[PDB]
Amino acid sequence: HWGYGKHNGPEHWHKDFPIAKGERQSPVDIDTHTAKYDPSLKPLSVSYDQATSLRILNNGHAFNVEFDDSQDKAVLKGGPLDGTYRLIQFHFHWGSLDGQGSEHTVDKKKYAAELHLVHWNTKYGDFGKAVQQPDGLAVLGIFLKVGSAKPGLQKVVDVLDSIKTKGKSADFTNFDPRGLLPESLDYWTYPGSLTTPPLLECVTWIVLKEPISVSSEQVLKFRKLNFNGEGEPEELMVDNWRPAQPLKNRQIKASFK
Repeated sequence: HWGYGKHNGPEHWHKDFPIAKGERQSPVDIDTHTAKYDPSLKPLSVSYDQATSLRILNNGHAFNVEFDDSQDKAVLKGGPLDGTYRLIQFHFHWGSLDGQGSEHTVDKKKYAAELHLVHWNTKYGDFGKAVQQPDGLAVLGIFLKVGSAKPGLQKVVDVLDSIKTKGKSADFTNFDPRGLLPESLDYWTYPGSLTTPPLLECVTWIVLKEPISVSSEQVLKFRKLNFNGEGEPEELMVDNWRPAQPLKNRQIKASFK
């Protein structure tokens, strides 16, 4: 099945998922000089005060922090969006070394990691229905650089030892995703896709300009995770990023001058 190796990685995905060669694939390189300021874009509204995290999962690709999405508890609105989008999960993509790891790039710069907060449009009732719509999902993307520790990340880091291998989960209640956001909510936005199979072209991307800082020790803990299951040959969970895809007939818009 798909993964990140030489034999199953991103250049192979098109054989099982032909939309991989589609018109609105993600990630992309954000050319800061050609993204245009759009004064019609609104500030983003991130309302995570009542978010209810439940569990963390090693799915064999990354780890997912899952939320209770059975009410409007953690919602994204505004920005480029029409209506209300509910938080369902977050996850990261990261590198083997600090010079790579992000999916989006900024003027070809790769960050050490990238966080995706995934939200689905409430007008479609559930996530599985939402991913079938061109405006079904809104993903908030946040870059990670290595420097000072991010205190709000440490609870995640702490728990990773308990989910080392594919298929392991653990209770992860009471985690506050607000502690993962940068100070500014300035963003770029464009229409794209999920960055893992099935690669569905259902996402409004909102990529924050300001990276968060995490420490080398935090990132190093991500790189101790395993893509394999218990008792199988160890293959470190690193380099679980899809490279930038062709922009095609798309515009990237900036919320800021």
